[PDB]
Amino acid sequence: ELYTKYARVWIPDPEEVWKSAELLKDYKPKVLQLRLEEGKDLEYCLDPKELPPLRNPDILVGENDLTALSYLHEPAVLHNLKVRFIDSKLIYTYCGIVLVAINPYEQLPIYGEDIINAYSGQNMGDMDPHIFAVAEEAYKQMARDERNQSIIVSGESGAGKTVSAKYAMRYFATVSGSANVEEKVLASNPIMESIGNAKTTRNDNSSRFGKYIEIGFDKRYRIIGANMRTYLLEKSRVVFQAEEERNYHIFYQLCASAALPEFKTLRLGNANYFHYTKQGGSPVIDGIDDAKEMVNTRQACTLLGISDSYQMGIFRILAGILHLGNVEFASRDSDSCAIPPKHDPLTIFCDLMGVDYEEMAHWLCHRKLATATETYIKPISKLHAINARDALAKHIYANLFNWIVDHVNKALHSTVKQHSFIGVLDIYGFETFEINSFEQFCINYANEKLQQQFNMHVFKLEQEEYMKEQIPWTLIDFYDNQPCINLIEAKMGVLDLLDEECKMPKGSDDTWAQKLYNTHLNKCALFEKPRLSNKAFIIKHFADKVEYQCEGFLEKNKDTVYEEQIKVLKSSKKFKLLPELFQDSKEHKKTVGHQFRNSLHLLMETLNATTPHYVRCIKPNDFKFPFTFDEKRAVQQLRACGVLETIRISAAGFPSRWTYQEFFSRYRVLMKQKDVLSDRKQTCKNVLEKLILDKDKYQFGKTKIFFRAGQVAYLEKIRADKLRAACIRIQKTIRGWLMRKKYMRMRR
Amino acid sequence: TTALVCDNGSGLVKAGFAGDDAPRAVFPSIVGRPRHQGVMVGMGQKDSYVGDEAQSKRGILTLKYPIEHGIITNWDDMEKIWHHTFYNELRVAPEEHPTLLTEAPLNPKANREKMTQIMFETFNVPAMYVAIQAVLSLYASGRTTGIVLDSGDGVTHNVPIYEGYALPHAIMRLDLAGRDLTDYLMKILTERGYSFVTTAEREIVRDIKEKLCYVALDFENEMATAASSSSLEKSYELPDGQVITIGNERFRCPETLFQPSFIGMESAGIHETTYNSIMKCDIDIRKDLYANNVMSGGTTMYPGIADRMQKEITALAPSTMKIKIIAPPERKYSVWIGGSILASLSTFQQMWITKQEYDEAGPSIVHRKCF
Amino acid sequence: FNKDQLEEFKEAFELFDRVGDGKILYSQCGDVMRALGQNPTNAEVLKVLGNPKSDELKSRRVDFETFLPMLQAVAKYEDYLEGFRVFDGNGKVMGAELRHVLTTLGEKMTEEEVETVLAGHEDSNGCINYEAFLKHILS
Ligand SMILES: C/C1=C\[C@H](C)C[C@H](C)OC(=O)C[C@H](c2ccc(O)cc2)NC(=O)[C@@H](Cc2c(Br)[nH]c3ccccc23)N(C)C(=O)[C@H](C)NC(=O)[C@@H](C)C1
Ligand SMILES: Nc1ncnc2c1ncn2[C@@H]1O[C@H](COP(=O)(O)OP(=O)(O)O)[C@@H](O)[C@H]1O
Ligand SMILES: [Mg+2]
Repeated sequence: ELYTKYARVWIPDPEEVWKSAELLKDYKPKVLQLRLEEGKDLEYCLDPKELPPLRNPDILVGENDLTALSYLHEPAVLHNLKVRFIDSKLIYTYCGIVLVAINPYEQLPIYGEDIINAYSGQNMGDMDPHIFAVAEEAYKQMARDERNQSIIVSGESGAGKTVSAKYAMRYFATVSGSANVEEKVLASNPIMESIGNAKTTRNDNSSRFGKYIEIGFDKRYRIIGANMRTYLLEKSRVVFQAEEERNYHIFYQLCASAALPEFKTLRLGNANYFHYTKQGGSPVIDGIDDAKEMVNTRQACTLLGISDSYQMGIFRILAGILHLGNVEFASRDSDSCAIPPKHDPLTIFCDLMGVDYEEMAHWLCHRKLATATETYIKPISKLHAINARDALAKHIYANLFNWIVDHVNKALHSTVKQHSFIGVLDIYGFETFEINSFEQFCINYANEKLQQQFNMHVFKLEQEEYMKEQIPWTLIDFYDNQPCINLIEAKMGVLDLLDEECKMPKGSDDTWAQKLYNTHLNKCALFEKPRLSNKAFIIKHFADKVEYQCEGFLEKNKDTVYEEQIKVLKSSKKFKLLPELFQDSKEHKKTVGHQFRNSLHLLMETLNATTPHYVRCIKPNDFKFPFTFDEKRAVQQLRACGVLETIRISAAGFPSRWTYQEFFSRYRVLMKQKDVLSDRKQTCKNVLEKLILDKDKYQFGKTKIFFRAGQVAYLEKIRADKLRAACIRIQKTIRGWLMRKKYMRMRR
Repeated sequence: TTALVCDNGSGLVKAGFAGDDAPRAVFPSIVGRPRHQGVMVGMGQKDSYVGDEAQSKRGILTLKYPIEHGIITNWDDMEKIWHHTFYNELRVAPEEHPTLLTEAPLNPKANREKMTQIMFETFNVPAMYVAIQAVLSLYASGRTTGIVLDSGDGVTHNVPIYEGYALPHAIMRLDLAGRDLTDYLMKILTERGYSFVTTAEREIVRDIKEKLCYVALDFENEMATAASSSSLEKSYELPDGQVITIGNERFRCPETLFQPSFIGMESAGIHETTYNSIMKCDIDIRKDLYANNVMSGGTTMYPGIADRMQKEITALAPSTMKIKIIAPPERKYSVWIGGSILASLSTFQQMWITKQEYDEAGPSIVHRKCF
Repeated sequence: FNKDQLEEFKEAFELFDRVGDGKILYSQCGDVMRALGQNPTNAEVLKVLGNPKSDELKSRRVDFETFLPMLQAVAKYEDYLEGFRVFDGNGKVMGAELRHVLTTLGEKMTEEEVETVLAGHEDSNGCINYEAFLKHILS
């Protein structure tokens, strides 16, 4: 077998996720005699059955493409990235069609202008990987064919998705021949950060939405302009946070400026005074001045041509949402409530918005039914009043966000008709915490859909390459996460039962969980129950299993916005913006899970129109050190980006391809002169058919040999054996001949 | 596809799409035929009228009600009323949409058999179900425990429910009604000299009963009050513009619900059948039934019926045990609202009767699946 | 080995005796075997020596009589040609590649040994006729 003395293996180690070892005696069927670098010697158990991951030869290590490696497993990937990053400082790397970008915190020269002119024209493999190589592969495919192109970027927001997008746009501008997309797009970033980013337990300044920039090209492929869209915004954060989280930065940037005179009308308090900001208990981010960020947000708005009249509108509405949060109900009787007399938060909310106090106080505590002929004003429980108030806050914020994006687009658009576009998606990756909740559940469902699109695109490209090389395409094996997506989204899926439990009377998180267990517990292999609890469930995702706690779900999922409360706000006359938000039914009834599932189907329609290109970003250390690579953090990030699962899917197929001359050169050391022949293709067919016994392992394409995983490492080892033995024989002959001459000299 | 939700009764038909907040089509459920020789030529004489048309024309017509006491008692007129409901008044073809149908409990089985047979054969509805009115009132009022009292035109029935289980032995049914209150109102109104004989006059009496009756909080005290004083006495305008004045009688009319002995039945009133239904339930649940009494259907709309019920049950029930009456203002429609909620649920989509199951089993399937 | 062979070998052995006690070191056993016409690998030499430890390999001394069975045991071209054709197919070998493999793979030799055997054998391109070099080192 492949395990021999003088072979190298990876052993699992808790301090650094894998450690290298050498095998001291050849294996024969329950212990291995293992050398190390950490001391010479160690004794290592085999386990009931297992062999360690076997280590690739050092010709393949440090290749520009992880799927050049003959063994594909977590140790090889982690090592190969570490040696490229630490030794050569090559941050970019490839895996299949994906570009992995490892973020140095240090700045680099490599983005500099000349290289733009160097990459342009070059086919994707002909140059070492760099973000420009993907930017060209899009620009070239757009010019070559009708289709728009998309670039898709994933990872924890620290990982540097924005820097990758920024450089992609510089590539487009500089090759295309430009005006003022780049300066404007980078000018928008502080606004979209302030209103769309959030602070999460694992990460400060997380971005809770997917943001899409459509760069527009003329029929001459000159950059016209750009268009922005936003998807998947999580509304629930506005009303509710877990411990040690904040809702969107803008509320804290607004409260931090409460002293300033233009804000004084808002009567803003200390950031933990209000009900929406205080719940996380975490007002100050370490190492940020919020008041300074407010000034940067305003100046970015001014630079995008939102006049100061509207900026004071925006902050007026946000202070409105904060004051609305403090409104507090007393129950009269178990199915009725009212607001107490002259309640100070409601009075300030009515002053800030203009709506007359009696009408808000009336509508917050009642709802209106109407048949066409008759109308009933009906009281509602204190709980329903709270759910309606929070639904009104979420509805205001979601429309304010959509409005600010419509104005940014008004600055970014330009009049010339867009001939085709290239669209660069910054999204979040797969996400798991000690505690997982409706937010994580929606993020993971979005990532399952994106991962499905990626798997189908890779499978299409590989089918086309197999048909190109005259191989049977029926060999290639397709791996389909549709069974999980059907678990989450199909009828009597998790989301559909959550929506049912919202409306069913006396609904609760316990009765929801019980409906899950009845519906799925042993019917679907992907759904599992944690043994020691009844308030949680486990979904086997693409990447990993994830426990989700039930305790949040129904409280967060509910929206219903009572139509009269909007009609009251819409009637207000004091200022332009508040009527302007709500301008254009069934949608008011929809739950947050259903609005999310619709937004994700729009995103998938937008991407399906387009040919993708992928970037992954990984954050190499937890503490922003300039080049330290922490193999624990990088392993976690590589799992969360699905790179390891991509490599698993690839390793099943034929990952490794050789051109007949390049093969023939390397293995001419093995080949015998009788086998050498006037047709190298036939020569290699003969030699290979002898060297590796089972023809199932390899295929002959028209111009390329394909090999299953490991076979190239096997050939490299037999090559090293033959060359070693030949070297030993010549060395012993030369050593003998010289010492024998010294013997003859003593004889003479 | 949104299921239809249709709620038949004596009196109004209520229909609309599932997931709507309130019913889209509401109209009194009448089939009318002309009873005079048509003299004019080119009049456009029409074989029969349905719903609002029969109300407008009514002076020319005999009005018949095809449902008495929750039983469909001539199937041709009922099939006309469904035809009018789907085609004229909702304007949606039934071959597209599941349908949900509503019935009073403890009805004859043939009423469910025929109602399903007509839905599958004559409208080709792809799937149908039949719910109990009282169960649906609990979905509408937002509960899984309570004793529902639901009284419309036709049937009055109590159904106790406890955490989502019915208690079939405790179901009670009574035939006091908006309708028998109307016939009593005519028979007492005669005592002041006003005689409403024909069916189109009965519709006037029904409108007097809606506008002017109210349930006396204490009966003999208001009888003495009306004897002593005009102050209780109030007046109304018939369609031709004559005025009529009605006195103590206007509270006397809705009281027969509390004392059926007035119309001539012996079975006790809705308070005592509510109490007797609770008493037939086992002793551990009873606190929660007293905590929730849910009223439903139009005959519980009278001003003061909620307070008269709370007082009169409290007098019957043990003194410590808190009695509460839950009378939501919408309660005339709550059987439809409950049907809307139920038809919208995802779990229910399993539970429709489907056309294949009907073709396999024949129309008896309804008894097995529905209740 | 016969008496004549034993006499020639003993004389040679005594020429390699650098201490005068009529003995060699274990570490010299391989040297004597190669000086006597054997071409053992380092592994074979250590094996016939009994895989001695460093201390006795460097300081324990053995006379001819104990050495002899080991010499016997060790004692008991086309592969050489193909082995050289490994490093070629015009019958030449780069001097750099042969130097690298002889100094970095197998039982590594010193650069000076390789220079000594290679002196005068490379042409202006730095190419070695390996059939001639092989005959030379086998002579
Ligand atoms: C002579 C008798 C019965 C009948 C005349 C005998 C005939 C033979 O029975 C039928 O089959 C006819 C019919 C009927 C109608 C439709 C149908 O698909 C099947 C049967 N059912 C009726 O007329 C019911 C309707 C009804 C009232 Br209100 N509440 C009820 C509560 C529950 C159930 C049903 C009802 N009805 C008025 C009676 O029973 C009356 C009160 N019964 C009597 O006075 C006694 C002395 C027996
Ligand atoms: N405000 C009201 N007060 C008293 N009775 C009413 C009122 N509105 C309707 N009704 C009566 O209630 C009956 C209709 O009840 P309803 O439950 O709506 O019928 P259905 O049984 O078809 O649902 C009719 O007798 C009608 O006259
Ligand atoms: Mg009814």
